[PDB]
Amino acid sequence: LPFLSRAAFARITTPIARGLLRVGLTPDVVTILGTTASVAGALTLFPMGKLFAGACVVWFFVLFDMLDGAMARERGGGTRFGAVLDATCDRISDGAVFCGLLWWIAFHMRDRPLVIATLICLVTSQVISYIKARAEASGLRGDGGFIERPERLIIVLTGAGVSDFPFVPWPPALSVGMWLLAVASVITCVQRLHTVWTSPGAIDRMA
Amino acid sequence: ITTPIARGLLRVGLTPDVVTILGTTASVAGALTLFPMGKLFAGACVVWFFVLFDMLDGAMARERGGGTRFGAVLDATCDRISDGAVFCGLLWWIAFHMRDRPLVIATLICLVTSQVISYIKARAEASGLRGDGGFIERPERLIIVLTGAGVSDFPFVPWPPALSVGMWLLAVASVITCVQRLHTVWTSPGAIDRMAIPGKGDRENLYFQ
Ligand SMILES: CCCCCCCC/C=C\CCCCCCCC(=O)OC[C@H](O)CO
Ligand SMILES: CCCCCCCC/C=C\CCCCCCCC(=O)OC[C@H](O)CO
Ligand SMILES: CCCCCCCC/C=C\CCCCCCCC(=O)OC[C@H](O)CO
Ligand SMILES: CCCCCCCCCCCCCCCCCCCC
Ligand SMILES: CCCCCCCCCCCCCCCCCCCC
Ligand SMILES: [Mn+2]
Ligand SMILES: [Mn+2]
Ligand SMILES: [Mn+2]
Ligand SMILES: [Mn+2]
Ligand SMILES: [Mn+2]
Ligand SMILES: [Mn+2]
Ligand SMILES: [Mn+2]
Repeated sequence: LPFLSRAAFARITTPIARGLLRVGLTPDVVTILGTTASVAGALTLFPMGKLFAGACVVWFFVLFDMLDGAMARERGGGTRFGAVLDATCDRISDGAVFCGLLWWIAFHMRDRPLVIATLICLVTSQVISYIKARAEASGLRGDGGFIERPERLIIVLTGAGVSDFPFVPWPPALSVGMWLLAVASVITCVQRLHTVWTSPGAIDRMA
Repeated sequence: ITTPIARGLLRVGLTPDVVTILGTTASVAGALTLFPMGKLFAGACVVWFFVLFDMLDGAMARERGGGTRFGAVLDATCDRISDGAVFCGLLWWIAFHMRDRPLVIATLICLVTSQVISYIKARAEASGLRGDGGFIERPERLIIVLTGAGVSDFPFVPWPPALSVGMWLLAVASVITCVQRLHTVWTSPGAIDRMAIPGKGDRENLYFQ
């Protein structure tokens, strides 16, 4: 496995989770703390141009995201509230990532098309997840997309981080990552709506 | 009022879902063309017009013997996109043509919370819980932001501060609403019943609530 991957991190979530339980933390409190730290990092570092440090901080709390489930597993189970909270917190965290980067791009760069791309990523990031939740609320399916949420985050965070990379930065990488993610995200939206359409019971007329 | 319009659109060969998509595309085009140019009154009228137009898909579905679950999901998703475009369009004017960086922050809070408020409800329902209620739903959201924007640019007698009053009011009310709806999730029947967490992945050790 890649050394910074979630699959790698899953090899040490059990001792971490046991430690956090021992200290009296719960899964849901950990979800909130990690989300708050992630938002703080994105909204502090990105608007300052510290894109490599921000990307590292955000990626850490993508890994940290995995602790609430590991903790709940050690405690005998999770809850539906915990699942809703995790998902909701992920929406907020993603929103802060794009808002932080947006602040840097809008006010400290000269790339207005890139602002547009960042806004597309921001809105599609929410909508991609909304389609799936809203579909399931109606008893339909709404997943889909060639590229999953963690990998979508990898695209933009890699672009940001390389653009600000220590010693040997490649500034174009931020724009490359954002436009690639914008295109991928728009497509993912259409693909997910197609999954809704092909779900059992999706097009029966009622009432 | 709606029935004759709906029947006419059905005779054209339009369906509820096509009307949803068209109304949303027009609303998005209005917000993203008129708000970035500072035509906030015109943009607000265009957006409100297509809000009223979004009610026609339901009137049409009635005339057709009923709507579909897919149509409901599509309509709700389109509503998110339309709300996104409203705040993006205004953001562009505020960010690049005003000197009010705090207002940019308020606008971004509105942008994100407009999505998250709806998301909490849908995601709660996807788990058999509830996430409804709260101060800000879409009608209150649009009234506040579009009234502030329209008044700020009103013909003859504008009141420029209205844009900022509306955005800050909506920002604060929308954060509160997110907290309210998550409490509603928590109090929902079954929300904290313990559930077995099966491992996901090829190794069945990826654990998620
Ligand atoms: C020197 C250490 C950094 C070297 C690496 C380039 C750094 C790019 C900049 C910031 C990292 C933010 C993104 C980190 C993404 C890692 C994603 C990954 O490892 O892939 C596994 C994933 O869980 C499934 O694909
Ligand atoms: C024209 C002034 C309108 C300002 C409306 C603020 C109050 C609105 C009501 C409740 C929100 C209270 C929270 C206020 C937090 C905002 C503080 C701020 O920074 O105000 C700067 C403003 O953008 C300058 O137009
Ligand atoms: C309860 C859920 C709500 C949580 C929603 C949070 C998501 C982030 C949204 C808006 C903040 C975006 C702020 C962008 C960063 C601004 C940094 C900055 O430099 O501020 C400039 C200063 O005001 C100079 O006047
Ligand atoms: C002068 C330039 C004006 C730019 C206006 C701001 C552009 C914001 C771009 C994001 C638009 C938000 C709506 C996204 C629509 C995505 C549709 C998803 C497909 C289902
Ligand atoms: C520097 C910016 C810091 C912003 C903090 C962002 C906070 C994100 C986490 C929000 C999580 C919502 C928690 C509310 C839970 C409500 C449950 C009540 C029922 C008991
Ligand atoms: Mn988690
Ligand atoms: Mn998560
Ligand atoms: Mn998830
Ligand atoms: Mn996910
Ligand atoms: Mn409608
Ligand atoms: Mn609608
Ligand atoms: Mn509602």
